Amino acid sequence: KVDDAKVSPPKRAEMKTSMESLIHHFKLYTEGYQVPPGATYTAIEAPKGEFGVY
Amino acid sequence: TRPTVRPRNDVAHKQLSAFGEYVAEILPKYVQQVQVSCFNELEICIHPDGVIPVLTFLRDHSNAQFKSLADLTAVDIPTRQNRFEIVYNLLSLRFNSRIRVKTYTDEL
Amino acid sequence: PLMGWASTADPLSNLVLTFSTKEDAVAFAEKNGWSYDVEERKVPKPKSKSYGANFSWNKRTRVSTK
Amino acid sequence: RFRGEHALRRYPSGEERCIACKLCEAVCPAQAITIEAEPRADGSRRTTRYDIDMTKCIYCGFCQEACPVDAIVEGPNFEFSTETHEELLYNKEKLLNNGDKWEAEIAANIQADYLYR
Amino acid sequence: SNLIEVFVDGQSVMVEPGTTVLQACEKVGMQIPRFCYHERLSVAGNCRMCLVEIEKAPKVVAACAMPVMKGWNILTNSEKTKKAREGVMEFLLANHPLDCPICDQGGECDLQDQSMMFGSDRSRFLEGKRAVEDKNIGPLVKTIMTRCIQCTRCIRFASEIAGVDDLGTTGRGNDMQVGTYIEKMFMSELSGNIIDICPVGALTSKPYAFTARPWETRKTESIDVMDAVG
Amino acid sequence: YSTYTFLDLNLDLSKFRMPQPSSGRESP
Amino acid sequence: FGSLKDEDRIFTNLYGRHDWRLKGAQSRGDWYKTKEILLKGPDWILGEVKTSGLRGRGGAGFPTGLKWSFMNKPSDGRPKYLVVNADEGEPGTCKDREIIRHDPHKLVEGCLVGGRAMGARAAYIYIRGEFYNEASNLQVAIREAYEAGLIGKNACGSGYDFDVFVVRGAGAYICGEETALIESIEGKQGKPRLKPPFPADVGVFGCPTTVANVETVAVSPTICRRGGAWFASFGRERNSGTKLFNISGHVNNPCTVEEEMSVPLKELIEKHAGGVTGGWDNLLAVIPGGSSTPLIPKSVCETVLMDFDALIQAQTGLGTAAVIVMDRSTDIVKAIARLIEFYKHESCGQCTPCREGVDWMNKVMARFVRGDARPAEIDSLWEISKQIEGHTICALGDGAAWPVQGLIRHFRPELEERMQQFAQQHQ
Amino acid sequence: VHRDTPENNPETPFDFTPENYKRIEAIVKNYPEGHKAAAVLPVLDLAQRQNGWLPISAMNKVAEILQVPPMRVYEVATFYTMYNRKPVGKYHIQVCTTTPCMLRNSDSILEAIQKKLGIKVGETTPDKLFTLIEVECLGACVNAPMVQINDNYYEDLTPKDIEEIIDELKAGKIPKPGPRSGRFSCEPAGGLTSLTEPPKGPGFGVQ
Ligand SMILES: Cc1cc2nc3c(=O)[nH]c(=O)nc-3n(C[C@H](O)[C@H](O)[C@H](O)COP(=O)(O)O)c2cc1C
Ligand code: SF4
Ligand code: SF4
Ligand code: SF4
Ligand code: SF4
Ligand code: SF4
Ligand code: FES
Ligand code: FES
Repeated sequence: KVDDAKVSPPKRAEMKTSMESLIHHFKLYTEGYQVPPGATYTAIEAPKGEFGVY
Repeated sequence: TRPTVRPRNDVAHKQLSAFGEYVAEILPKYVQQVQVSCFNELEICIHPDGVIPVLTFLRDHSNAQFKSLADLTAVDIPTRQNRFEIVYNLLSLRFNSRIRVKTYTDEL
Repeated sequence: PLMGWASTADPLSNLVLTFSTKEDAVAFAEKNGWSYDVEERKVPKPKSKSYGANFSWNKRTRVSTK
Repeated sequence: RFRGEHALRRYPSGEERCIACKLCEAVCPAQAITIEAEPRADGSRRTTRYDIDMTKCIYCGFCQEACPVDAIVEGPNFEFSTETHEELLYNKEKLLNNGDKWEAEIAANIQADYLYR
Repeated sequence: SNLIEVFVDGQSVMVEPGTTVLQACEKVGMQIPRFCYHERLSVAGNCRMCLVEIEKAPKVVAACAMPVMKGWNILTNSEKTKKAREGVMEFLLANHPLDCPICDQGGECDLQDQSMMFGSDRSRFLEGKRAVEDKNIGPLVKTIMTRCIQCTRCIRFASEIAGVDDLGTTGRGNDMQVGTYIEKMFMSELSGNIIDICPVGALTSKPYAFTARPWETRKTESIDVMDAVG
Repeated sequence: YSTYTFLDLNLDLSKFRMPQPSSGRESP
Repeated sequence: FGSLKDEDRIFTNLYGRHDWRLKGAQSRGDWYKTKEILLKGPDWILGEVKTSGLRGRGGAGFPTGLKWSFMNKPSDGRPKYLVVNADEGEPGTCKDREIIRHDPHKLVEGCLVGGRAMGARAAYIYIRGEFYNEASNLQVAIREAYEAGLIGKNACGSGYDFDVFVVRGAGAYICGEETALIESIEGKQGKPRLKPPFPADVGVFGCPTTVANVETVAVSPTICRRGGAWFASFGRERNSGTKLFNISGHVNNPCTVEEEMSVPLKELIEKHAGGVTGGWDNLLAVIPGGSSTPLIPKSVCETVLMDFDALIQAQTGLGTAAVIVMDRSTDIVKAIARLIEFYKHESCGQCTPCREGVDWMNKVMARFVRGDARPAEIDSLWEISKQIEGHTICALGDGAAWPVQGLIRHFRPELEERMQQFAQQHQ
Repeated sequence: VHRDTPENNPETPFDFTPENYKRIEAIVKNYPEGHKAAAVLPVLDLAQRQNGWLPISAMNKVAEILQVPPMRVYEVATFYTMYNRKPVGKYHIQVCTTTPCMLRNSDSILEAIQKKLGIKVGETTPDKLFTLIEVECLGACVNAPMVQINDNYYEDLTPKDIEEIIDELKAGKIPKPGPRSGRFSCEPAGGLTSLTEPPKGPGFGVQ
């Protein structure tokens, strides 16, 4: 997982001892992340063509 | 800053800065805003009268081919006094670059 | 009447739009043409607060138990 | 780690491991779960109604991993195929029966696999 | 006439001679993290969670309670502010139980809507967590004083508006509780209104207590008719 | 060297002369 | 500095220890020129202490000649008071209960003289309740002179003559800081204010006051009397005068000590009279102050004099003037860990930096004394000490970082060998 | 320990002596009126002097004297250390342990009190009156680990004093309120004399 924990959830053996882990396990499951504004586009090589997201 | 943070480069941030500088210099009848996206992409705002020519300028040229239309889309936006947002998107197959054409509009 | 699910008609029932201002608020209820009623924005008193006024010689604001 | 029929575990000698903390219902993408709690008379809070559709259930594994107290578990038995749509709606007191028909099956699975997650 | 031109974040704004850094920075549209400060109460400095790094100074001050002198450079986002907010709000989240499955302010509490946005990323304690005991006040206010960030906001309520002077601050150091020392019940009009004031899940509602989490309700404004003023 | 006998300290001669008090008011 | 002295003589600012401690007739030193001193105006005394520039013996700089003249509003409509400390809160100080032991007549000499500079109305002195026999003789020492018509309410010869009102705390906190004393002089719980509201000579009891120490006002008669061209006697041009010391810890005679500015501690601590531990080839690990100063090994501090900037040339200066050592038998980590244990039992409890930051450390400082599992917690324990400076209100936040922050310095194999022993024992 | 009252004696009662009421007159005369309003630090401590340990009914009494709310008094009595709410003994002994007193050989003035006495450490005696606590920060660490009593202090401690002060108070003697040995006047001992004289020409105040 990405380490900085505002994006990944923590381990199950981590949200069960410490205090700072629930507040980022609970609230990362009531609401989601917070992502900055602005559009984007990308493309990968899907095995028949592309696959793009705007 | 650290690991797990995206490394940028100033190469494409300077070239795509410098390239589309003169797409507003040589057609200043239609292009009314150009801004550079921080992730090395280009947006160019175009009055809806210039829907055909600024494509047609791009469509064939020696310096900017952009011969593949990847994605035409459309976004609606209330509170804009002109609702929608038509967004064109093109691909320079000779050059490996992207530019988006954002033309506002209305219903009628 | 099989579970207790609060089922319904009234197909609008879940629509919030976010407008930027009053000037472009009412400019959408007319273009589609339905009635409306407008509330007001309320911003509070400015106001006058000053720590250090909690200790007086003859005034009444003097706090304790802190 | 297979996904399948649902269950609700309980502690050594029974406590109905659920605590109605309302997370397994907030990350169902398909809005299947329907919980309505009440302060039970002893003082500890529990559910009253618990409802899982087995048709809107898109089989994520998002209930299985959102739970803090480790209760609701996607149990490893694909035995299904009832004949009426009136039946696949689950109540609370189906799931416990369906969750105590085995726990020798489930607790052999989770002890093998909790070390990764 | 009668104002000081003070520069917030390198941008001018004109405030009265005698406001705070809190209100002046709230004029250009910023919210410093607040705990020990509600508007309709008095002002205390006992949590130290607004820490602005004022420019051209070695020290760090509280923006809750200080005047604003001749035009400073109120520098909110720096590399010394953000080392303080992250450091204060690891302290109080140590001596604290591990609820939010069952604590009833699981939707709004401000140890939770700070600690994603401001504040730290992980914990280092790693064992401890003192545990005081609860009691009763009335059949309106469920009281779990384990939770208790000890912000002294409910206590300044009673000495203020609801003039029953009943609550206090009892103890020294880490060993202190909040509630009434004798077993006196605290009940008047406006007695159940403290459960909005209480910024964490210590004071919570008795009849509502265990029914529903607050991201599901449908807020529709209305006016109540049991009384004269509405 | 005496646990009691504080009236020798407190109110023996410090009651005759306080002095005065006037001490202001501050009612409040 | 001059000639590296700081001697000890009989021409001092103290009267005498063994001569007579009871009431008396104020033989030679006390009440020598009584009414002629306060016959002049305040500006004769305002700035008169600049001949010394007496820094103040409370535990900081900010010279006491400056706080009385400057930062002193003239008048609006409200009275003024004086608050003289007498509480000794730094452990092993003993600078008080020796001034009150044998020379109590000197404190009322400059009480009325010092209050003329401010023009205050009454005088509130504050003694710890625990010192009860000495404070009992203090009120007796009032009636010896004050009752005899020498002071108050117009005595002598001036319209300015007033009283001294003695109070007691119980077990309080307000030693180490002001603005908790002017709160505990009221009746509230003594959980202190912010120190700059409007600081202590703007918002006070009901009306602005001053806060001074015992020998901040006990030297004020004779410093206005002897003055000079003597008030700069020893040390450099930074500090000037003579200050009271004390010798504690390991000594043949731990005793009271009197000297002047900037004496080297190698010849000062060994003198008066025995240095019974290892004077050399043992450790002789020394602490400069009472509690606001961390450890120093046998390095340059023995060559360093007792100037204010001499210890500020080192990592930490101190104004408590208390000397404690531990050469051979004492464990280094064991002694200072019971000084962090001290702060848990005095601290106020208002601010979340101090409360629940000290107890973060006191739980884990007791682990290091034991000797336990894996290190690199030390730098984490160093960071927390680096994280209480401007966060708390009073100095006890700042007075709790410093015995940690210097123990982590100066001393590499402190617990790197101790935790190795338990790591070897568990192995 | 805890700081709460599970209703031992709500009405004990504890009223004052008519000798004590006239001493309340002198304290109120000191403070300026209006902001006088709290003389609670000598007034509540005078109630400790009559009783010895003050119950909850004593705390309710002084509120009616000074017209304060009662919670203003329950608060203040539970902050300061010297006040006592649990029952106490006749001789409340204090062994002043700190860092320099630890360095000044508190180790033998530690236990071997219990080998001398026969009680639990830090604990009251099982019978009546010996109650042992330990305190910090009272004056001299230049002395030995000194032992304070309720009216005085015992400088220059030693196990022989442990063999004396514990022993002589069980019979009820006064074991030397001061330094039992060494210097009686706390002198530099090699700097003590310093040629006692009048202080070298008073009269520099010409200026
Ligand atoms: C560690 C420490 C201990 C202190 N102990 C005392 C004390 O025991 N008694 C006292 O009056 N002031 C003590 N102070 C300082 C108080 O703040 C001081 O009395 C007050 O600021 C007045 O200082 P002044 O002497 O310049 O007037 C202490 C300060 C520190 C940092
Ligand atoms: S299993 Fe977990 S999420 Fe589901 S109701 Fe029980 S406590 Fe709440
Ligand atoms: S498997 Fe997924 S969709 Fe189905 S009930 Fe569980 S969380 Fe909801
Ligand atoms: S009830 Fe808890 S959160 Fe509210 S003011 Fe008191 S201690 Fe703070
Ligand atoms: S009060 Fe704060 S810490 Fe406690 S359960 Fe609620 S959100 Fe968590
Ligand atoms: S240092 Fe902290 S605990 Fe001590 S008085 Fe200041 S704010 Fe209170
Ligand atoms: S943050 Fe509330 S006290 Fe400063
Ligand atoms: S601290 Fe124990 S005697 Fe000074």
